[PDB]
Amino acid sequence: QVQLQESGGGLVQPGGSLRLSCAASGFTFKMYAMSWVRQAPGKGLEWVSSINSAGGSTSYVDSVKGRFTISRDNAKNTLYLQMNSLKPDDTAVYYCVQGRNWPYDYRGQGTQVTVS
Amino acid sequence: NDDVDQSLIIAARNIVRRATVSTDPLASLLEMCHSTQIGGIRMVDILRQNPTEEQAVDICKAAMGLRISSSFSFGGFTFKRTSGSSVKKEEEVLTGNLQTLKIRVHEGYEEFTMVGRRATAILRKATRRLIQLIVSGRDEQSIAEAIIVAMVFSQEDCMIKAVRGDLNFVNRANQRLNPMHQLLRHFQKDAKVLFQNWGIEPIDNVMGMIGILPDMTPSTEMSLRGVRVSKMGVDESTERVVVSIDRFLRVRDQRGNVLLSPEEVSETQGTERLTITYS
Repeated sequence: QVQLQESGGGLVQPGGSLRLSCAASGFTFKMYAMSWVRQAPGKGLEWVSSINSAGGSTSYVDSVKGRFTISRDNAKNTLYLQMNSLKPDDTAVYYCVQGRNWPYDYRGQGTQVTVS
Repeated sequence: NDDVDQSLIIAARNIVRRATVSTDPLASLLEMCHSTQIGGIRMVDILRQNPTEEQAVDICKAAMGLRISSSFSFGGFTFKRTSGSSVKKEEEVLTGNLQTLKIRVHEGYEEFTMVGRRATAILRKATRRLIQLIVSGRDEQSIAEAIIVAMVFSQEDCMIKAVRGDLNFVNRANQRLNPMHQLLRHFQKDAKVLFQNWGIEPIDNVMGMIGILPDMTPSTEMSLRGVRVSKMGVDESTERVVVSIDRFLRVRDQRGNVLLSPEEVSETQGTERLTITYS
């Protein structure tokens, strides 16, 4: 009954911002590292960002470093991705996944992001 | 302070790349370290007090006469030796395109941790033979990248034999890359032949591990020979040592092993949060 559900995508302009949410359920959220991955047009699943259980240590793919911030609210079983200074190449379906190591057994349905 | 660290890396990568296109890259690099500011502070002042270990940053630190990690970088991965020694023997080999190649081969067992920004692995090898690679990573491409590096580093003849054209890769100054980086660049471009000819084997499905097939899909039943993916993650301090650096930004330890060069500096970077002013 692990369930991941992404929220917050949309159609936005370069320079804009969005905040993705992922509500988790069916597991003790506080005890798992969590990650964001994405599938851009034409490509496979690419890792974006990871965050450890406590929330203190984070990791980003170079192409989003300094623009995106991953965070989590363990009280509310929620993972976030603040996407600032959006670029056309950030266009992708963004997915929440359990853990930080591939292959990911548990992935949400995705939330579409289109920067145009 | 992570904003400083990340701005430092971006500035250092840009400087190393620009200094590579000059008749005296070391001199150019040092001038650019002295002329660059980050958030309104001279880069030299930051380098002298900042603990970041990243390839471009450590090239700049070496240029300034400062200690860096004793580990060497290959394919972007920091290799920490945990067994065996550094002694090597030259051998001329013949690629799958009938091009000769002079490589330096260590004889005997060695063991390394490979630490990359998006994958970590344990590598066990013998003379021109991969014994075991256990790798964890953030996504499929990141694990594939670690596997490619480890097959090249193994120096196995299967890998030499999978080369399918001439090897004429260069750096940003159009200077030819050394043999192992020739091999690395070739397979980084396309690893299909290498993966298809490497070999597969049946696996014991054990908890936290999974096989990985030549098309880079996970498999409970088979895997590239000697290779396994860790789903739970490979575990992983810094020994800082005095180093030298030559005119072309090759950094060497006291025994003369090359630790870093411009070819080990990532071609990508983040976005700075502190303003970088060059020259």
